[PDB]
Amino acid sequence: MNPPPPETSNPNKPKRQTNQLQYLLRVVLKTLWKHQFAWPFQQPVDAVKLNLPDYYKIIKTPMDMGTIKKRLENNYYWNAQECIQDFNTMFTNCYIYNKPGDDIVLMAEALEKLFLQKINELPT
Ligand SMILES: O=[N+]([O-])c1ccc(O)c2ncccc12
Repeated sequence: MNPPPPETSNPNKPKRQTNQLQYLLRVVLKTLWKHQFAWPFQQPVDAVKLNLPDYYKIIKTPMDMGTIKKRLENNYYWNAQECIQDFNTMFTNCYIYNKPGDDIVLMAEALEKLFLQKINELPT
């Protein structure tokens, strides 16, 4: 059984649009999305389909770029640091569940390095 996916809207949560959050969607996310290694991270981990019934026994704060993208489109975040923390949760979950050198980890590491390149300079 997969858990419910993380929320992409929350009426009790204050919304905001900043230049930096616009940039995270238009430039950072949408460029990472097109990377050849992006596909495992474009939706919540489907532990059933992948026959990983221990995934959500280990990973208790799941995150994926599909959730992040919908959050950005919904202005779910208050600032860019909130969105960047979601990215870092997604990368860290992959390194927690997997082992150095695994094909999936090499993919995550490729994206994380590109992610770090892209957020080195945010608009003002
Ligand atoms: O294919 N996947 O979606 C996937 C995503 C993230 C992960 O940490 C995975 N680990 C093992 C197998 C598939 C994984």
